Amino acid sequence: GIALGMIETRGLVPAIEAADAMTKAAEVRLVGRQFVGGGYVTVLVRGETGAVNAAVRAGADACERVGDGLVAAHIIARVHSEVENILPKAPQ
Amino acid sequence: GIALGMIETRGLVPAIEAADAMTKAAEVRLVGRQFVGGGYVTVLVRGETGAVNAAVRAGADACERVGDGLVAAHIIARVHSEVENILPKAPQ
Amino acid sequence: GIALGMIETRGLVPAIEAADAMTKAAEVRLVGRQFVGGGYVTVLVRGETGAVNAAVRAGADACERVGDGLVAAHIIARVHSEVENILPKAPQ
Amino acid sequence: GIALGMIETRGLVPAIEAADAMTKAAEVRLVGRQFVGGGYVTVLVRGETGAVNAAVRAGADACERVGDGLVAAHIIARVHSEVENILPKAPQ
Amino acid sequence: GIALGMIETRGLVPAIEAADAMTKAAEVRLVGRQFVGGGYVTVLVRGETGAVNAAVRAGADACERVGDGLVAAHIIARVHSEVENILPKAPQ
Amino acid sequence: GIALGMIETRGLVPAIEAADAMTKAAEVRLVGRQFVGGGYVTVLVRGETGAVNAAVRAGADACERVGDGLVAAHIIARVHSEVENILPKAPQ
Amino acid sequence: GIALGMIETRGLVPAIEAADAMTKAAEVRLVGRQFVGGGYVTVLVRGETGAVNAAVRAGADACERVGDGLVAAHIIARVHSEVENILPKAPQ
Amino acid sequence: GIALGMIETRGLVPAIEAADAMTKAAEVRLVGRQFVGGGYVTVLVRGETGAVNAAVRAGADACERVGDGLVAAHIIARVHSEVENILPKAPQ
Amino acid sequence: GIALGMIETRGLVPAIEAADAMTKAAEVRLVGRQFVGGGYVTVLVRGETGAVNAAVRAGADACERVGDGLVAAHIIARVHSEVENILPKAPQ
Amino acid sequence: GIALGMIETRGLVPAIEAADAMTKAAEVRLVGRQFVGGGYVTVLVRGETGAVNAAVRAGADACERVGDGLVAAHIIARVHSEVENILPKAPQ
Amino acid sequence: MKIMQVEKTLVSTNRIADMGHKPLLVVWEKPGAPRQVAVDAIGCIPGDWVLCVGSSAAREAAGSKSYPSDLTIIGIIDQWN
Amino acid sequence: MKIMQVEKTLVSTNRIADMGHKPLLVVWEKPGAPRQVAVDAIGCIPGDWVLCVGSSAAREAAGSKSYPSDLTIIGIIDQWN
Amino acid sequence: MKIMQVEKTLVSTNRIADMGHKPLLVVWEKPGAPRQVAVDAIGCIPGDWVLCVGSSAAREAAGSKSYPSDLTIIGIIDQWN
Repeated sequence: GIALGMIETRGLVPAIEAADAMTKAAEVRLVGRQFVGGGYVTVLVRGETGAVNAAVRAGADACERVGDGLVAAHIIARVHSEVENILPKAPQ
Repeated sequence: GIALGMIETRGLVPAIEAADAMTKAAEVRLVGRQFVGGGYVTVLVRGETGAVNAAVRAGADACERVGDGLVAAHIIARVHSEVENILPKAPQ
Repeated sequence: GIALGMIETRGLVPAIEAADAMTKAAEVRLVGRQFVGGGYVTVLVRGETGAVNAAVRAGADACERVGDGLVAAHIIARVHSEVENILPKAPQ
Repeated sequence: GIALGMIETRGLVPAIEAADAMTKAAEVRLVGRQFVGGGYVTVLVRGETGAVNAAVRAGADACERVGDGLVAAHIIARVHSEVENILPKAPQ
Repeated sequence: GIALGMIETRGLVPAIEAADAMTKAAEVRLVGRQFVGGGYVTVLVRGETGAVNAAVRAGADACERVGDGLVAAHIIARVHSEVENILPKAPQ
Repeated sequence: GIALGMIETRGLVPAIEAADAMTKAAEVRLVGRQFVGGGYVTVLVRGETGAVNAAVRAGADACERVGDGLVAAHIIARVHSEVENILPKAPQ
Repeated sequence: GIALGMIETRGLVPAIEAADAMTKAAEVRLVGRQFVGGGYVTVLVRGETGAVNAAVRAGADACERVGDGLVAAHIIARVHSEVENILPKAPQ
Repeated sequence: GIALGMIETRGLVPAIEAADAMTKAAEVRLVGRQFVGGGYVTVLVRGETGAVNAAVRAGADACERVGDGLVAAHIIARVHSEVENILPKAPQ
Repeated sequence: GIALGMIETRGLVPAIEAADAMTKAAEVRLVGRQFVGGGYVTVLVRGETGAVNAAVRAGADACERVGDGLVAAHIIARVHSEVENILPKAPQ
Repeated sequence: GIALGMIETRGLVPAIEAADAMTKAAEVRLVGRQFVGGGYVTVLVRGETGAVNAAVRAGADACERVGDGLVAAHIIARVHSEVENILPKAPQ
Repeated sequence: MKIMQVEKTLVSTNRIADMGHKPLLVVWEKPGAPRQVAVDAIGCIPGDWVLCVGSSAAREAAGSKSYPSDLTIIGIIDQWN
Repeated sequence: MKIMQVEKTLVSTNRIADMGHKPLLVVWEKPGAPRQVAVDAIGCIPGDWVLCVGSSAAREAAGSKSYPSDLTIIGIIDQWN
Repeated sequence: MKIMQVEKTLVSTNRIADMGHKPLLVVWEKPGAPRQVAVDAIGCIPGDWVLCVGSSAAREAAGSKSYPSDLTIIGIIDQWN
């Protein structure tokens, strides 16, 4: 799929928990964890629109209560071709 | 186009959403996403003055409501040649 | 063991003390210490579910009182295979 | 010796002063200064338990009054073998 | 000279002004400008004890009024040999 | 896709903006724009359930703030065959 | 150009005045006047992004004070290919 | 297993009830009942970390309401080799 | 019978009276009188579940009013085999 | 080492936890666990002065919160030869 | 209410905090029957013939009306085979 | 309470808003057994042996006493086969 | 929660007033399985693979905690066969 879901957290433990929740909620691929700086970590998943929607909702619900908590949780079903140049393909 | 549009957010999710809104709004090209530090992320678009104006307006209006929020939204119709040495030409 | 224990602190001294408490409490292996940014440090341990539970409890109780404090303390009994690509296998 | 003493400071000037105080207080080896991120600097010393204890106490007393000040000052007389994988051997 | 003068500021402009005041005040050599993280910048000067004293006084008095301000201003007449391994010898 | 997304507005400008937001948000096809009478305009999109969900959410959020406003925003995952006789297949 | 600007008015006299203002403000082509129903009239112009922006702003300013007044004035710099199927090409 | 769980009670009847609860809650071996003196009785069980944890929690819950009640209920997942010299191997 | 009845008292006179009431009430055998320390004395009876129930009820009701009082009165219908190693088989 | 560390608790569970904390903290050997009477249990450790200091500090801090509590925590750097006749040499 | 036999204990470390510290037992009507997990509100050893309750009664039989239990052991049968 | 194995995830986009954002998992007692859908209150991967609760306990195990759940996963069994 | 397929609608004119105006659908796990009647809280056509809930959750899933429902359709599965 080409839908994009991202979750912003303050700290890495909530980010890992959120990514775990999205990956266990639906058939999405974790394509990157990004250390934004200042304590922000962003986990990005790709998949079908319904799968990404469910994964992002489950991740937000799970990681709302851990660590400094959720900062943002967004779903982009249709990603512009320009935005794909700033989106990671695989994590590291 | 040689106009420059800039949006700064705290967190990568609002920056990605702002870049998506920019690229979907007008005929601008996303030339860079910069991690400034402390959570600050800056996305840059290039195009004509009217296109950059529309893209920046739409991106600000979209990213005002996602993540930790919008920090800056500026348009430069003509960029000085000296400042072009600190502006990225392609994202990564 | 495939369970994951996570503790996040602001500062490296509380993270080192939490890792020491984890390793001295139960039979868990320290697989990573991550500098998140903004002062956030995350230590990860792996082991059995009971061992990781005991280690995380002891580490949180120990690091609650040293440094700037404890931020997060989470246990994941079974980690998704996608999330294993963003988890370090050995510290440095 | 194998005892470990660490001092967390906000900024580098208090960290340098604290490391100077510990190194002039007892026979300890400064094994690493770490920039945690967000302004946190950690100075780590190794030596015998009494020497490390005296060095850490003197460093805390000296650097309590300089800069943003002390954040944490901890002594680990018995360091677990797992924690030694995240502890620097020499500074840089 | 083996004395060490240190000034820490939030921001690079106050650090540059403090280094300029140090070098213009007394016969001290600027041996390092360090980015600590979180906006903290530390400038180090070396020289005789009296020269370092005068330079640090002038630098603090000058940089108290520029940028986000002065954080720390410390003088070490004799630096321990262990601490000399974490002190830069030349700026970059 | 056989899911149906519907948005109703008072005025054609909010309906056009809502249709634009729908089509830019997800992979849905605009199958009809209907003038109901009294100023009411209804735009219909077809696609998968997740795509229609995302498109309707984005269209409502966009058209809430333009023109006389948003009247209705409904999603039907499976449309009855009888109701397919009153649904347009292509816009005009 | 492919930018789209629309102005919604209650009544036809403000619509004619607004269309006149946009056509005299910049180089845009009036591509359709639509009677929405209930007294709503929509005038649509096409052109370059800057020309359409200026034309729409001038039309809104001119027709704000005539008749029942402006209802909506929107500019879409980048029009989706699906929305082009509900946009008139020539007026009548 | 080598995990250790102990329950302190004032009196022997709550101690017998607690030991019964731990032995019926998980696969643990009752390795000793100790009359501390003054009415204190300590029951010690050994097993795996999860089994010992569950047994100790169940024993505490059961014996909280009988006799003079619980005094302490502790779990040591990783027991030091020195402490094993003061721990009984079999009861009597 | 394999059921266990337990009564704990402060002092030996209430324990003797409770044991007498137990043995006179139902067909239970007195298997042990234990001096716990601090004045605590525990008497244990074995028999069928109904017999042990009746004996414990009668013993508690009798010993509530003699000596320093009754501390505990518990019935275990089925005793775990591990707990049978800390239960006496015959009194002394 | 000839230094002596002592911790006294009411109950055996806090004493066991204190001994565990002592042995895990520093390089001290557990030489005795003594039942004093009335519920008092005393654990003794031997080692160097710094090691005994660290062990006693950690043991007190750990056992302050388990069981009926901590009673005494004392360090003797040099023990008189007469007092060595009342100190156990190995636990049982 | 049914009559099951306790087979063995069950330990779930990562279980929801609403279960408290109550033990879990694997029970079946007879050896070879489908296995089930019940909250041990009495305290019994493997091989015991016990009395079980389900539905909403098993919740309050386990300690609280909000307890997450749909099967609880509420007694040991004095004579069964 | 029973012991089921997680097979795969289930996504229902047009589901009632009372279900919240909780994930749904397809579970069975064993491969080949009738399939069932449970609310994942723990977070587990396919192939896990999990502990399930039903009746009214599954409602409050899923987050609220009014939650529309009749089967919820309340723990992962440490050792099962 | 189970996965059933909608077969057809069911109309009961003389039904108790507590059922309100909610539609009734005949559902089965698969063709040939025993038939059941569920309250349609979503709106689905015959042949749809739907998600059903029972027990007391089906009451509040149908609109109210006092609703006389023991089986309610709470979602349509996006992909099932």
